[PDB]
Amino acid sequence: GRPRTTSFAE
Amino acid sequence: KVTMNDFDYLKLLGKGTFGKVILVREKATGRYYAMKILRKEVIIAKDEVAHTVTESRVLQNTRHPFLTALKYAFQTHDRLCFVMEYANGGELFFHLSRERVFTEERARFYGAEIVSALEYLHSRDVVYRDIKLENLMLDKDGHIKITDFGLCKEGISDGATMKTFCGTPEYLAPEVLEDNDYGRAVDWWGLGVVMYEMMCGRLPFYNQDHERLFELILMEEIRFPRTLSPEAKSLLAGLLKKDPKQRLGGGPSDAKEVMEHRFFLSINWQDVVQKKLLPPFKPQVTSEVDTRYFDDEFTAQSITHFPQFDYSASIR
Ligand SMILES: CCn1c(C2=C(N)NON2)nc2c(C#CC(C)(C)O)nc(O[C@@H](CCN)c3ccccc3)cc21
Repeated sequence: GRPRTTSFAE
Repeated sequence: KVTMNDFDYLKLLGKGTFGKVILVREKATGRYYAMKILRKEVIIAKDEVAHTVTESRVLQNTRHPFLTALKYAFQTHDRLCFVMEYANGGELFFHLSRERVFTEERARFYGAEIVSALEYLHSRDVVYRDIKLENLMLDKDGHIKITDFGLCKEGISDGATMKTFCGTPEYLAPEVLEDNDYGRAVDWWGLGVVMYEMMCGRLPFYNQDHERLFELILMEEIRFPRTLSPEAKSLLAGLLKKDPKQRLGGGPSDAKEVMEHRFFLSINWQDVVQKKLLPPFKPQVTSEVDTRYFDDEFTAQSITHFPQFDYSASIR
């Protein structure tokens, strides 16, 4: 179980 | 005009840096929905206005069984609110974390519904750009529901390109880690990563240091469990082709390449979109306010105009 990923931009 | 106190606020379903998501009851009908509440202050700060407006606008016209339907978009002086259908099944991220790994059959079922959705979006000249386990939810019946459309680009058809360095680090396609521009094939890479996760029980590449992770994505070869079927291996190899020109679905036929792949030999794609396929796992939710397939981390907790927002499903 990997940690929560967080989306991003620029 | 629609406002905040038209809803009862029941449980926190998710919380992040951008905002929070809450299980709500519509007072006027007594029906249950999920509300995503973003703060304008943070959006303006991070210069994410266009992306946030894009999220509404795309949802306002898309209609597909495996995309989350938007009931209301509205706003206050300081908040942006999305009201969508509550996915009682929660995120694939929750389930895969709890079960560790899915059977190739179960993966094939979810994959087929994600391919259906991606074909639909790409036919509408929309690249989603953020396929991941967190953004793939399940409805009460157990069908896929893609969520969070805040990194979608529009007007992208076969050949067209994009310039925004965006996505999720662990899921970024290798060309996105290069200069200049990339195409819609990035979505199929994204599917590749989730498929790999569903059948192999880990990301194909991982390191908490992005510098190390981005090197792995560009340079490192993917490994497969020995037991994994030859077709499964072939699909992941194709979806995770570092070269997008030779990636499965990266040609002009888009999703037809993926659909015609031998891993989906048993799938009839019109049965998929018509919801005639039986889910392998049916969420065991006992009531409408049931939040078992969400984390205690969130559910235990207590609780200047943007144009092209302010939408309603009853009106348009
Ligand atoms: C809490 C899980 N969740 C749900 C749920 C529904 N619709 N029913 O149950 N959960 N919908 C989400 C939507 C949506 C949507 C639309 C369709 C309006 O575009 N975006 C989410 O984004 C994540 C960030 C990921 N980069 C987020 C997490 C926490 C706080 C703020 C953002 C999470 C979402």
